[PDB]
Amino acid sequence: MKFGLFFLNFMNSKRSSDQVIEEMLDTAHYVDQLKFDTLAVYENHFSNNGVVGAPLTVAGFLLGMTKNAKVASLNHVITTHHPVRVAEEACLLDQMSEGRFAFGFSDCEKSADMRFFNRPTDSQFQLFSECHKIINDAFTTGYCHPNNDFYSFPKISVNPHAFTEGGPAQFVNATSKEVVEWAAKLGLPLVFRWDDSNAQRKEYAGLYHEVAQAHGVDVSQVRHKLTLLVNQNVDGEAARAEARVYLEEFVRESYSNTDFEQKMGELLSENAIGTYEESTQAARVAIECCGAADLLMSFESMEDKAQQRAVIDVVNAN
Amino acid sequence: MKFGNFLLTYQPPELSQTEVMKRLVNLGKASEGCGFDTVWLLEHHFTEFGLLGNPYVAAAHLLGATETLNVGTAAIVLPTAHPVRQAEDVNLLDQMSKGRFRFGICRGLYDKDFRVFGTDMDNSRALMDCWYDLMKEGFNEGYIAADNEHIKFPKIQLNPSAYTQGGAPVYVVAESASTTEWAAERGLPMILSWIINTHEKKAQLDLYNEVATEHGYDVTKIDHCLSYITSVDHDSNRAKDICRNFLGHWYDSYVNATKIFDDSDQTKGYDFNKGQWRDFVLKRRIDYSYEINPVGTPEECIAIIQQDIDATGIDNICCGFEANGSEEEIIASMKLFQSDVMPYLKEKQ
Ligand SMILES: Cc1cc2nc3c(=O)[nH]c(=O)nc-3n(C[C@H](O)[C@H](O)[C@H](O)COP(=O)(O)O)c2cc1C
Repeated sequence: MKFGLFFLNFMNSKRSSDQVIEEMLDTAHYVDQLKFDTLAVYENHFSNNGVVGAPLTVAGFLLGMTKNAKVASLNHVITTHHPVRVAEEACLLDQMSEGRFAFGFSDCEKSADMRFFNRPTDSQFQLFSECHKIINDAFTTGYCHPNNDFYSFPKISVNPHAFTEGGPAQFVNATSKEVVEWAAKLGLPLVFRWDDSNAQRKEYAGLYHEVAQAHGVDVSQVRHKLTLLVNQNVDGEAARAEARVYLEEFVRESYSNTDFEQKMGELLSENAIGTYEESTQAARVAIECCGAADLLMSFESMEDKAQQRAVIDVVNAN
Repeated sequence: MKFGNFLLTYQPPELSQTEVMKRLVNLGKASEGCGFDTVWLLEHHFTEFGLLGNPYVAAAHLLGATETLNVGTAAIVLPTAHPVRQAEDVNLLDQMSKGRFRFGICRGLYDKDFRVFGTDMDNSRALMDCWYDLMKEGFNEGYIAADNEHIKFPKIQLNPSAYTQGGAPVYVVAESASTTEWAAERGLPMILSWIINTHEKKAQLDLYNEVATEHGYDVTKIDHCLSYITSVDHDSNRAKDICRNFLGHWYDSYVNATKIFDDSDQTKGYDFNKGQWRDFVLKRRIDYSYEINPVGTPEECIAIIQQDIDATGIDNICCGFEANGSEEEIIASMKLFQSDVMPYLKEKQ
């Protein structure tokens, strides 16, 4: 198992967007001489629950300031975006860092964002596939040339060409059965998300394996990722209370159509939250359910910086 | 006196794309040591004229690797990207670098960009104008909403907030009277062309200052930049040869970029940018331009630039050194500019 960090960059009334960005940079600097292998950046727009809408731009900065960690987009939303911009940027990152960027991508999770950027929801999945097809053509050949209902323009060199043969390594956000199946057929690694239930992540893991088998795709060397939240305190009840408050707006924004208390309770028991004992046990369960080879952790719900570093150190040590 | 270093990311045919990208990285990192306060990055797509199509992301990288160095765009092609996505990028750069991002903007020179990204070059001026207002509204208020002829979207919270009050400082690449006036009405500094002469520079400024004064701006506190192709050499004629040969290649490369889709299928895909199109279409070689640029001995470089400073009152000098050959020869040209030209330029009396 490889282990890394991700940044949600949630803000609130006392913790400005200025403050959380500064936190992330300091955190990137702190863990760069440690054994964490990846720094991953969450994309969000138009709400407190993530102040980074351009994870590839943040990736550039992090790559400029660090020397050891790989740097990833966690869920760069391609469905709402021009795929030429994406491919250009991801290849630029590939090139400027000489291969330290990993391209995590996602379909759109808020229909509000689809409407905002004028992408039709009735055809969201085919749009997603066509976007990825253009990005992948550019990664693998240096060129693209779509002629479909979504994009049609003449053949172009997408500059700069990737530094890494085949482009930066890719992984896709496990956001629907449809996406999971698409990825399995392509032999693409998934990232499973911290905010999905263990059952959901297990269902996706199983679907993946089976679609892969059915189609003759060798997935034996595919390393899936899982993200989890980590908040560890010898006072385990304090860890849960702190994560509660941190997570509240999010649960109200992203799980509005589901029961608040039941979903909160689930996020708190299934994420790596609680005493060290409770925390690492939840991690073991979460990995066993989805079969992820790599674990990405966010420590950001621990507001006390010195406590946060102490848990990062303990985690680093084992 | 402030000094900038222009990076074109131009690909000469004997270099690979990988080698050109290593030079961007290296030349950005070398700049501070050579007495440059700012690195400016050009945007270009699809062709060897310049390989950097996303200066926000390349600026992130150089800003990430640095502490006190400023990095700017010269220039973002404003119309060809969504104004809210660009506002996010600017604020993020602004926040992460703690105020070291300089936001240079232009309408865009090449139709191929408008073609691929799916918007209308005949509308470039109105789009640049509208996108600017929306961005500046987001920088100022923390929110952006649109309900106009060009674009419409509901009000959104713009994340993160601007580090710099009113957003990162904006610069306008301007070389028509109409873009000069547009910049002046806003009090915004211009980056002046290196293909026009002192007399043309002074006339563009006099025009600017007229409009800027009517708005109440202090025309003496505006950070206008003189931009330059630069080749300093104790051997005057060798400097001129190097630059004359380069300007020929780059001009041919400019021409090639204008003709890239020359015989192609004009069919567009889905219109994600519906309000951006207009129904109607709208209604020069640079071979000798080294004569009006700091190309020659230090002394000759000093006189050309002092003549521009004296006619315009500009104290921000941005120089391009990439005509000069290998990475090593570019750095050496920067170093001779630093030692033998920088200390002798003076602000207008
Ligand atoms: C310093 C400098 C940088 C420029 N950068 C770009 C650029 O990145 N992309 C582009 O399409 N054109 C670029 N150009 C050209 C401008 O887009 C534009 O054609 C012209 O110089 C001034 O714009 P105007 O017609 O609004 O006056 C640049 C010109 C100069 C002098």
